[PDB]
Amino acid sequence: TLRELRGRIRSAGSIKKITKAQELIATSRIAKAQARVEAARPYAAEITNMLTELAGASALDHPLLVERKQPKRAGVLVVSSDRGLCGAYNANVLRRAEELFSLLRDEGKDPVLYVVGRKALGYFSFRQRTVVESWTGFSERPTYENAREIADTLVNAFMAGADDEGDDAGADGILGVDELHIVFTEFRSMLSQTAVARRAAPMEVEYVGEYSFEPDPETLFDALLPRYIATRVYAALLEAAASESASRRRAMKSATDNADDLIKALTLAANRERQAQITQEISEIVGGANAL
Amino acid sequence: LDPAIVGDEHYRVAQEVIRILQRYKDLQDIIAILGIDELSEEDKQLVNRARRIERFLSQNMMAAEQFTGQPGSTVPLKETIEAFDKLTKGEFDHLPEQAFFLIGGLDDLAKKAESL
Amino acid sequence: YRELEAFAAFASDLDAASKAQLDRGARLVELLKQPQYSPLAVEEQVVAIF
Repeated sequence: TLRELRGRIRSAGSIKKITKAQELIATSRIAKAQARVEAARPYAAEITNMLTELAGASALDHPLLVERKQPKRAGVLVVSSDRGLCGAYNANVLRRAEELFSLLRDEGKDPVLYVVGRKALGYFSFRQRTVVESWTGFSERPTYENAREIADTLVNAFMAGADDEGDDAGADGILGVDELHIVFTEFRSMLSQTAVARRAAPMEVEYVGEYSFEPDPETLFDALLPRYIATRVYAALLEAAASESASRRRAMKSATDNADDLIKALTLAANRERQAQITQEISEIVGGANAL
Repeated sequence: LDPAIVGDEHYRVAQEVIRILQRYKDLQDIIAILGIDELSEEDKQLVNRARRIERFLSQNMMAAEQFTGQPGSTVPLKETIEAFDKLTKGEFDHLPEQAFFLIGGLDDLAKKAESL
Repeated sequence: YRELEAFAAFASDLDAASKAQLDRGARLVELLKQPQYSPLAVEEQVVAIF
């Protein structure tokens, strides 16, 4: 036929053009994300220097510093994006999360999870897995408020597991976690992006070898640590978004590249079909003519 | 083929198999260019099921004795329908694909799958 | 200019020379339009293209 071929040709051509256009959208947003990501370095450097200086001359004792003597459970948080067409980004996130769950299953601990993003939320909704709380609608553009509230929630959840012996919640009154994990993606290069999963719930101290405090040193210490946790959490988000966009661009590029060949092949087929119809009609009209 | 002459289970299984194959054929156009990344899991499951079943339709008849040098096999219809119902249920999805090439029955299916 | 609109239809950030060339191309295309029943002499056309 002819109408189907013309429709498919026009369809595929416009698909190719607008795949290139959306690739340009991704390329344009890459610059803005890259410019925005590197603006929080001085604050983190100053806060880390402050914590080093304070912990140098302070006592080393805190619930977030001390470890639970028993392996009850371990929490985890999974991040994702808020739009599709990202390629295997979400697949990579799911594989890393599943492999971390497999590694943790060796100890038999029943873990708990938190999610950010609609895609991972839906995927875990389809599967038989419990969810505590979900956050969505700011992966495109985050702020400090969401990171602060997430850090507050995680800190309170960790603190609520002081005396959870067996199934008893103890004086806490609610079952509390004993370990936390974070899974995200890192921007190694314009083409190098891999998932990184790390553990940062209990602090650890390493002595590398070799001021005055107006308020209480412990007061400064335990006021300080939550700020450091919040800064780490906030720093993760922009990195995740930048890696998401970087992986997003290549999908549209390859889509255009693959879309060209369908146009080529269908044009060839239409040419052959029209040539055949013309030759057969001329043959039949001549055959009708000469026989009489 | 009609339910008045054939058992209801046969009719239902045949209709479901046809529907699955038709759906895969319909999505074959879109999957040809993009692939599986954009496609949702709700269709990835049926894609995997369709691939497994269409690979399971292969068989090794005796007629190839002079080409591949392997004896053929025969299967009663009850075993065929029960095996196809099991496969449509999705119990076998964890098994690898290349285990379904040129196999006679479900017992040989399991033996080949466990052999790899 | 056409090859660059085919690319930058959705562009927000561009090279400065690219933006200038795109603007010049758009201006020239909008200038090239001419209504019907309107013959022109050579001198005004030369002035317009200059």
